[PDB]
Amino acid sequence: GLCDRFRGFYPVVIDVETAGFNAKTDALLEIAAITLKMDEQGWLMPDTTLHFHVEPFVGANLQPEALAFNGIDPNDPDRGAVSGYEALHEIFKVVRKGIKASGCNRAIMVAHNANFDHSFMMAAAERASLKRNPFHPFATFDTAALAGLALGQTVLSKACQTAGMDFDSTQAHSALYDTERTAVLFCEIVNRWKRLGGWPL
Amino acid sequence: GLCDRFRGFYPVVIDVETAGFNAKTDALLEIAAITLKMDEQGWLMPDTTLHFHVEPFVGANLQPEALAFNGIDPNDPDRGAVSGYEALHEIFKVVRKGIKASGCNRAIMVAHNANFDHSFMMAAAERASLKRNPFHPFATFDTAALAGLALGQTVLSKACQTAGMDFDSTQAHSALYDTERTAVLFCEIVNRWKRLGGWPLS
Ligand SMILES: [Co+2]
Ligand SMILES: [Co+2]
Ligand SMILES: [Mg+2]
Ligand SMILES: [Mg+2]
Ligand SMILES: [Mg+2]
Ligand SMILES: [Mg+2]
Repeated sequence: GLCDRFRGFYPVVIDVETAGFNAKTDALLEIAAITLKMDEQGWLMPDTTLHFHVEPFVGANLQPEALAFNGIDPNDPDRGAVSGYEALHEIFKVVRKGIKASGCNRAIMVAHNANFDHSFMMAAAERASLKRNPFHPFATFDTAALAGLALGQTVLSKACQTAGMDFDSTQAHSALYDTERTAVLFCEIVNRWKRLGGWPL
Repeated sequence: GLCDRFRGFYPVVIDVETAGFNAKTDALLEIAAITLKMDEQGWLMPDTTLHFHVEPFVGANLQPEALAFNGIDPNDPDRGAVSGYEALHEIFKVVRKGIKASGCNRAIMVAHNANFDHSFMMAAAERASLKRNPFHPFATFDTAALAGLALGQTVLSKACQTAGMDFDSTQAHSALYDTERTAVLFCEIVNRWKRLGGWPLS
């Protein structure tokens, strides 16, 4: 059902934390993923949540400004960080399952300013030499653009507030929280479209 | 209220043709830009159209498979190609005009699988060392995502047909034609949201 809605695409919400803006050279530090489901009523809602702290890859650059921004101490002994390979492999495992079960044929990343998270995910996958990536190699569902249309807002915090959702700046910029808000935001935009009779055609 | 609609963003539709998928190493070959306007009743439609054939930058890589796809012959001196600098500077001049004329703050690129065209534009701007870029450095309005939501389709041709638009595959893959269809597609998605009472919010 989730797969008739988006021509076979299985939407998965993704947020990453990084040690910079350069996907090829800057450390991936954290990643959360939230799969979605469609109920009998045809409404969209979050399904499964995965979250991993990621160890900076060997040779990775780290910008203090980024660390200052996300508050991540890449040296905290009990971060419980895993390898980029480990995080993506575990996420890909869940995504692949959710795909076959719903009739989808490929995953698509839902993310806020999606090019960012997509570039980092693809770079991490490259690093680890992962051959089986369930995510579309270039297409994404950018919630910034989607909110621009739906809410006249492109900033995540502002978009959520405008959508009637709660948003907590003190929790903001953490992978789990941002992913969850982005997931709720995406479901709301889709549900609102259906609500107003935009869907089905 | 064009810049009331998108928190100050001035949406400009862009399509590029290239000699490959690598924005840093593959030649930019063509670029077309379509600005938008809003009428007094709040409806969105295309405004100004610009189009440039672009000369492959010095050292640029050319993928035959790309040239096979877009039918571009980078060697035909009849093509009338200009430098990447020339194309962007001319486009930027028109965009910069439109912004400070509608109370806008910045331009935002509208494009189909926008990350692609945005990467190529930014790469071209950087090679030419352009210092005044009116386009937002990372935000875009991807019509693939927007059509996914509005039409349940992510492929340009399919999204257009589903939207009720005419689409002609024999004209597809030309910068001018693709940009125009993309502009019409984007306007229709925005206008349809308004028609359905999705906008304004109150
Ligand atoms: Co990594
Ligand atoms: Co160039
Ligand atoms: Mg983020
Ligand atoms: Mg964050
Ligand atoms: Mg294109
Ligand atoms: Mg084209």
